[PDB]
Amino acid sequence: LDDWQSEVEFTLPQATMKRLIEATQFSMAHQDVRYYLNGMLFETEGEELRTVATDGHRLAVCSM
Amino acid sequence: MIRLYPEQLRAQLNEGLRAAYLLLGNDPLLLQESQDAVRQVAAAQGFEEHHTFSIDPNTDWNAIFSLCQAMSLFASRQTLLLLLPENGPNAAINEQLLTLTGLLHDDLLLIVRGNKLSKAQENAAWFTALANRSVQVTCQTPEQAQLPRWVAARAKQLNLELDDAANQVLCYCYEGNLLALAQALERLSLLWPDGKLTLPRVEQAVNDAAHFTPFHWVDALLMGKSKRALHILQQLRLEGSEPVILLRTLQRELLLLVNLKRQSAHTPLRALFDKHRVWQNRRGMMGEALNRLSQTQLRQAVQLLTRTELTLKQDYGQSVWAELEGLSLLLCH
Amino acid sequence: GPHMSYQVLARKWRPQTFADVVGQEHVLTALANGLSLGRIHHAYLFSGTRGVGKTSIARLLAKGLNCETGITATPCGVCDNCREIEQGRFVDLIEIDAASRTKVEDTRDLLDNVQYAPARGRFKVYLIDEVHMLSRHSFNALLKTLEEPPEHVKFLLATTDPQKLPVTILSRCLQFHLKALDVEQIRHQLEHILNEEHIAHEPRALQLLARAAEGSLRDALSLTDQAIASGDGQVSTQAVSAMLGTLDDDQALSLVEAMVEANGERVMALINEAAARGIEWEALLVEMLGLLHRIAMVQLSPAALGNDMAAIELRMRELARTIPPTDIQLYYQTLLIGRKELPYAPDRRMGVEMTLLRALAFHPRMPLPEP
Amino acid sequence: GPHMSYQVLARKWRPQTFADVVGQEHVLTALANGLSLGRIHHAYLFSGTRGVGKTSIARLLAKGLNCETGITATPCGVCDNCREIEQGRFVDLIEIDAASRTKVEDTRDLLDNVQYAPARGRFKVYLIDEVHMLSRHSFNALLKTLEEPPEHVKFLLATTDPQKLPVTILSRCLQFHLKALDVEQIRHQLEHILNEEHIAHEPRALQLLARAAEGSLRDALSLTDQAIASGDGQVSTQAVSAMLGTLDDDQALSLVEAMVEANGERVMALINEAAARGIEWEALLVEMLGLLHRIAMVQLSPAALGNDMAAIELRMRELARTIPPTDIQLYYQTLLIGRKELPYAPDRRMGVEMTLLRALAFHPRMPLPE
Amino acid sequence: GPHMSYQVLARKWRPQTFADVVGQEHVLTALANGLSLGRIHHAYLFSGTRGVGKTSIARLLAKGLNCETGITATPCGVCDNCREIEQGRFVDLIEIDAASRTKVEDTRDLLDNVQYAPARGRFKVYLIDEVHMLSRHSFNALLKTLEEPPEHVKFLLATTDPQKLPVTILSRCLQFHLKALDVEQIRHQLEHILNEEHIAHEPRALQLLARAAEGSLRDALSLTDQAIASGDGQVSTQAVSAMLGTLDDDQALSLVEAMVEANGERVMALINEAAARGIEWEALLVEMLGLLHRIAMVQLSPAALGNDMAAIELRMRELARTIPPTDIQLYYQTLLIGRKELPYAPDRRMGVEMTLLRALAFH
Amino acid sequence: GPHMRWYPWLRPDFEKLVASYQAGRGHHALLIQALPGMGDDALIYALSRYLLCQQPQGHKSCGHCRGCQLMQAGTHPDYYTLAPEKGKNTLGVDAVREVTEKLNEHARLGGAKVVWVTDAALLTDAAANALLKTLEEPPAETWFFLATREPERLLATLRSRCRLHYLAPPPEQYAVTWLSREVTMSQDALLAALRLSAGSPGAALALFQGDNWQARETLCQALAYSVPSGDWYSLLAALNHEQAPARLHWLATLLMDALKRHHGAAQVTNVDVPGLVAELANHLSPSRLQAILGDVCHIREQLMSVTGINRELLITDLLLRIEHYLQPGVVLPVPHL
Ligand SMILES: Nc1ncnc2c1ncn2[C@@H]1O[C@H](COP(=O)(O)OP(=O)(O)O)[C@@H](O)[C@H]1O
Ligand SMILES: Nc1ncnc2c1ncn2[C@@H]1O[C@H](COP(=O)(O)OP(=O)(O)O)[C@@H](O)[C@H]1O
Ligand SMILES: Nc1ncnc2c1ncn2[C@@H]1O[C@H](COP(=O)(O)OP(=O)(O)O)[C@@H](O)[C@H]1O
Ligand code: BEF
Ligand code: BEF
Ligand code: BEF
Ligand SMILES: [Mg+2]
Ligand SMILES: [Mg+2]
Ligand SMILES: [Mg+2]
Ligand SMILES: [Zn+2]
Ligand SMILES: [Zn+2]
Ligand SMILES: [Zn+2]
Ligand SMILES: [Zn+2]
Repeated sequence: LDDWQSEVEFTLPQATMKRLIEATQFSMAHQDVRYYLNGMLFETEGEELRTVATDGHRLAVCSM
Repeated sequence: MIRLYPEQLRAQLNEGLRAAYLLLGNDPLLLQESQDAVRQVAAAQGFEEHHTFSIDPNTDWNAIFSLCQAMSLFASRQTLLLLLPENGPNAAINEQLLTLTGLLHDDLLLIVRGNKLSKAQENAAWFTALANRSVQVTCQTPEQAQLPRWVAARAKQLNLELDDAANQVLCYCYEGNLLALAQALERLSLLWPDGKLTLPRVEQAVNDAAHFTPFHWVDALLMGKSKRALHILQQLRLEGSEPVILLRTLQRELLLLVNLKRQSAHTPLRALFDKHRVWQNRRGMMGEALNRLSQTQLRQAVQLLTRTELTLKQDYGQSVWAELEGLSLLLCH
Repeated sequence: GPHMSYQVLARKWRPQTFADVVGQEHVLTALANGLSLGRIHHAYLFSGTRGVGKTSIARLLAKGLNCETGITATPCGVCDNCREIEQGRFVDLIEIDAASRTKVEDTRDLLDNVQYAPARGRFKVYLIDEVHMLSRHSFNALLKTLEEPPEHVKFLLATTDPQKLPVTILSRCLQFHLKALDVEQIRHQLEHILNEEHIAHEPRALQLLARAAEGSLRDALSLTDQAIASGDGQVSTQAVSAMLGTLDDDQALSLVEAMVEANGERVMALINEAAARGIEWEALLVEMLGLLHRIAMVQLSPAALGNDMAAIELRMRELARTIPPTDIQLYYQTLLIGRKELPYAPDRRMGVEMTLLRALAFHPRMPLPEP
Repeated sequence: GPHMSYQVLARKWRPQTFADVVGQEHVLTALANGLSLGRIHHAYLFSGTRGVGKTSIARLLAKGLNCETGITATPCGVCDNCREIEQGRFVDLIEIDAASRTKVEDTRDLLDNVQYAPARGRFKVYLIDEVHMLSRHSFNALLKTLEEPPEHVKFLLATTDPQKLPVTILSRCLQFHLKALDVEQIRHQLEHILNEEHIAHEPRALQLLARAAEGSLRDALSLTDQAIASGDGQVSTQAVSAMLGTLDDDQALSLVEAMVEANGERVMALINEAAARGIEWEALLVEMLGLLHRIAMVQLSPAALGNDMAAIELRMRELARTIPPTDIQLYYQTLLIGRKELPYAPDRRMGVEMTLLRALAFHPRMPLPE
Repeated sequence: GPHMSYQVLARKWRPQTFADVVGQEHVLTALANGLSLGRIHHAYLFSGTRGVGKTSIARLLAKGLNCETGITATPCGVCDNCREIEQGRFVDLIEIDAASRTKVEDTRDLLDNVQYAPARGRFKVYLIDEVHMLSRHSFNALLKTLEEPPEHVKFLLATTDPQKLPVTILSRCLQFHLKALDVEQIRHQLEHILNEEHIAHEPRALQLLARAAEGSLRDALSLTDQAIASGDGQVSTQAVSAMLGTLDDDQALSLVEAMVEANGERVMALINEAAARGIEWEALLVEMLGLLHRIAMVQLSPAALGNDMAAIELRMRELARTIPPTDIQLYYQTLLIGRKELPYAPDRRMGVEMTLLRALAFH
Repeated sequence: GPHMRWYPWLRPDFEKLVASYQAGRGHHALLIQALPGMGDDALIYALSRYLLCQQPQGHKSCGHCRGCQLMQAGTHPDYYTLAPEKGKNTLGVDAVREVTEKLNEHARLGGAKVVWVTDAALLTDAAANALLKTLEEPPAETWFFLATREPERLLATLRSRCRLHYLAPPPEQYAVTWLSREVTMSQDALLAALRLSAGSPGAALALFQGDNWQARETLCQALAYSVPSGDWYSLLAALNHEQAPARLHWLATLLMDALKRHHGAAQVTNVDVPGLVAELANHLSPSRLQAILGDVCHIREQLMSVTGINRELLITDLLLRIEHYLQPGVVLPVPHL
């Protein structure tokens, strides 16, 4: 199958990605009724990658 | 492959053993008796370790490689037992049995229990390779024609001197399983160690076998005894017997009765009696069942039966016992 | 007064003697002769209905199979072997309630125990009660310990729901079915228990307790214990009524009686009382039509009434005697039409009330007045 | 617009002093007698229809048992444990949703924690509400504690239908039953509450809501707060009626009187002017059916008419005297059928009009000429 | 780009303010006044038939309740919270479809959720829809959280039919019976929508569409979409008539006049012709019922003629004159019961044939 | 069977039903109402092939691409089918739950997200209410399809979200011509097949290629002895083949034709058995005939609706009641309420 073109391209150190995921992973919903919660938000702006996780009672934001 | 009968297995067991054994049948009394007879034969021949497995759809390859590992070389001799699924071997075990047939040793004595299998199941290659090596035992429940003879012989091996009336009542009360015949025979023998089975002694017990479903409830209606079948229904409701089963019995029997009622005007009774191949001991009651209950009675009874089954089916259950005894009280007229 | 508060009748009156077991003589004689002769099986299963005697017969069998006097059909009840079980603590007797033990770990723990010799008794007894809660693998383990039982190994099994068991377990073990206790058996045992405890009581009270308990003698004893506690150590049919008849449904006998007798004011009061208790109207109509059908069909044969109507016969027979079948058929047609018309009425109360009024208006003996 | 007001009259005006429990004189008398005499059973089962006060009475008794010491008959002043009970702070007050503990393991877990008595109180009380939905095994599990529990633990079970749950539990200690409140008591309570909140009330509205409440103060209070919302802090007759949707019972009375009098033109006039009133046709039919059942009711006793019916009692008497019972039953059957097939009529107005016209054509005395 | 910028009218024209709701003034007034005066109840139960607005009224109530600009009867619609609740991406408005979350696990999850603080809005509101099919265990577990919740918890229940609710569940929440929308309201809202979206129409087709959908605006819009999908993106009388397969009064009156005179052969030939053209049989039965109703009206008082069409009113007048009221009542009852049994009939055409042939019973 | 079978008269409808999607104005839902075996399945399949195809050709699907290559292999990650398992008959909440929970994720291949319910009447009402949210407001580029023999039996809500597209059975002559080209026998049989099946040519094909036709013949012969003798009971063996609904329908069609013959009508359904029709008219009284027809239809409904009902008991009671009715002096029922 033809691969999908990407609109967001970057490259990361393993340390940065590991830190982000360890910082926000425990903060994302499991099977929660709100479908858009069961996941992790990866915002990017300027030279900064930000990561957001919520379950309605918690919030982890990590910016690097 | 040697096909045998449960009574004739012992002699074969005495003459020589076979590495693979198969026990196919529905009646579990002869199944367990044959199994533990073979087991005590093996124990008399030094077999010590006895493994049993319950093969289900959950049972799989990781539930059988331990079996295969078991019978290589551990000590002396051992035996193995399996429990087969309700429908017989499947495609999942079609290969497991083929693998098991690849290793047969005098160290392991193979025992298999189960019910009757489809003719395409013994057509498999593993069964053919196991023909000369195995012995199959027939373990179905035969008809009631040989039932009195078999129970008389059994009571003789149980050291019980039955009377003709005792034989008749014990047969008539337990046409469901050899387990019932056994438990009744041992109950009678323990109660009366002498062994003479007089009819007044054998009738007491607790009741006619159990509260059963068909026998007397239907029979009293056949002769028209309202009180008898009505008390039987009262007892059935006392013990919480399933109304659906009672309805199924009525459906399966009253239809034959209706078939009997027809053609009686233009055909002699006995010709209709033997045309349907209905049992003669049952024919003796079918006679007055047809004589007493007229066609209008049959129509009304079937109509109320259909109404009752309807109201019961859509989860209403509007006093099923009341309508059942209503059916009874119509059939007693 | 405070009788039985120390020992609930069920516990207090656990049969320590075969003569103390009223009923189940078919099983009692079999057990006695099996013990005396020696035809003792490796496993015994009993089937009954709640408070039927299964634990009682199992413990009595434990007494008779491991008494100091030997394997005796008539245990003394005073020896150390007997008194250890009577108090409840017997080393070689293991009583297990399968309701809380459905795991395979604990079943295997007992499986290991099946091998060693008894510490004090002649044989090791593993009583498992209400075995139907055992897991499938626990059932398979039980079968594996059934097939090769050591000599000192005897199994006593008991469950209120015996058909839930697999086929193999039933096949391996010898089964005794305890008949559900008749109302007269329960009443006689209760009367003997109360007389032996030197307390005043009334006969109809015992009859009502036996009817309410529905064949279970332990439940009957618990219910009579409730009666003793509520009545301050007195058994009165008044207190018995106030405890069971209140929870029991006593309706549509007065309703049918008044409707046949054309008592408009009484039937209005009855419907008001029915509405006061917050009962269901469709179920009320079902009960009405059932009673009407029973009354009609008793005319077919007097034996139509079983023991289910123990509190109805005194009224049922008199009502069915003074009634014509044509009138009953008309009433049944009216009530069926009313039940069909019930859902679409303004209120189910209003609908059943209107159906009663339609029945009263078309009363053959007393037609409704018209100006 | 914005605010910090409201308390939900249901959430505000619950009894907390034994003086606000309206009706149920039997259970309050029994509880007062038992508390004053010190005789307390080990299990309490309050039964009855919905919206009556069983939960509130349970809270009442629970706080009457543990309130800064003193075995009072409920009156307890400056009682801390009581104020946390009414504030939702659990103090030896364990409410349990039995549906979350249906399995026998959960009730076994409930059993094993029975020994934790000394928690800023004397008795720990269990409210297993809707107790009739327990499993049989769970019932048996709790029965052992039921017959002989620790002294310090009191069971208070609340249920709607005592028929469902097993007989042995029914018989154990006690079974109190709360009757449905009469519309008169509902009127009193609504009037008193709306007086407490400086809000005017028309007695016609109070009677309308009391009859519209099925003998349950919680229904009455929900409907009354709906009425307050529909107006602007004032309950009025026309607003209440437009809220319920029930038309002029006098409009239906004129309609049925016309049907009796066999004047089809007046029937058409009434039905079209009722159409212009924007009323539900199903409502019109059910109100006419209620009036027909009432006119059959007066045939057996004059007391059939409620207090409100004093407005139209005379017309009831006249119709009852005029019309024989067979004609009332004929009309009732015709209109009841008509309501049964109303959903299948081409239009609800069309179906109601046809049903009335049929009752006219099949008129027992003066039918429509051919 | 290819993301389907078009949205169906049944959802694009969803109400966005209390001034955009068609009808139900009896509940909009109560809700707005409760918002303004300071009386807000912790559990609202909107109940009504399909396509009358329970979800929309509940969503507007949620918009108002947790708007950051106080708590007003008029949501601003430009803020954040209004925008997310309109889009349905707000954390504190949680949509629970009671058909799915009926097992005790999900109910326990909900009761665990209600104990915490909100995230963005003042109130965390559970829009539970189709509540009338929560398992009994779910309702009994939900009683406590529906009775006395925390301060920031409010419940909005939407049910298609109140009957299946346990009555105790009814009693603890505030009932709002959304009345079915009148034909005039539906036709006016359709006129406003279609004029707004620059779509050519004519009032006749609007009246037909309003009549076909028995008081359900969503149904009206569904039929609008069906009527614009066929017929070059426009609403016309011929288009809606073909879509519904409805028939003029002439043919139905031919049927009723042949059947009232026991002309069985003519009746069956008419049915054969109608099948050949392929009409909707339920439409035939409703037209027969309407004609019989008009005949009955004419019989009662001569003033109420058949004047809505008044094309072949001669036949109606003659039939009324020549038939006793009893016979017309029997014909109506027979046709009506037959109409009730169309789904149970093995075929629609044969069910109508059964009903008509049974109407042929009288001589 | 394999990709089912296209039917020639279906070509117009599809064209119309694809135009609404070519313009992009396609309503996400669609409740296709069509008779059993009519050919709605091929329509839904072709629609979904057009929708999920990455390159939609004019009125065709792709011609060549992977996007529907995975469709032909029946393994597309967006295309979901909701049919009850081969061993069951009711579509559970679990399958719709899985499909709707997996819908909230994006489209795997960047195209649409198409769902399909094989038969809507089989949907349990709990499953219907679990699917209500998904139908009312689906995510972007999500479409649906449904198939029903009749829409009125569906839940009041589910159809209200959907457009009730209708498949008109082909004109009588065209259907007869197509069936004649497919199956070869006398036109009376073909007319009976079409009129019995309410016009579904696929159902006529199922009747012919299925054994039932011969069994139908059997029934005719049995009635050829029953009605002249008043001996209906012997029909039992004819009416019990797990096809009691269909066979009772054929019996009711015969009785309809007889009642038509009374009020002499130009056209009747059973044209292969005119002698049987005449005999049925001759022996049976019209009031008795209508009561018997009502009972036949009632029993067929009772059998079709409630599963687990005993067929033998019901049919036996029906035949006994009929035999009773043929006796003079009986009071016949009339439909009411
Ligand atoms: N057949 C019986 N004879 C005498 N008492 C009995 C009998 N059955 C039950 N009981 C009474 O009920 C109490 C509990 O009996 P038990 O045998 O434990 O019932 P279960 O069958 O449910 O284990 C006994 O203490 C005894 O008082
Ligand atoms: N007897 C009563 N006295 C005073 N208020 C009552 C009474 N019964 C019900 N209520 C009102 O109803 C509200 C809820 O009552 P509740 O006791 O929950 O009824 P339920 O029996 O249905 O649970 C209470 O807050 C109170 O305002
Ligand atoms: N009262 C109303 N005013 C305006 N539109 C309405 C109204 N009721 C329903 N609708 C229309 O119906 C569509 C669905 O409405 P909805 O509120 O979801 O009904 P439901 O109560 O059945 O969930 C809306 O998008 C709107 O177009
Ligand atoms: F001890 Be029993 F089984 F109630
Ligand atoms: F507990 Be109640 F029925 F509101
Ligand atoms: F379609 Be609605 F939510 F009843
Ligand atoms: Mg026990
Ligand atoms: Mg409550
Ligand atoms: Mg909705
Ligand atoms: Zn001893
Ligand atoms: Zn206090
Ligand atoms: Zn805002
Ligand atoms: Zn492609």
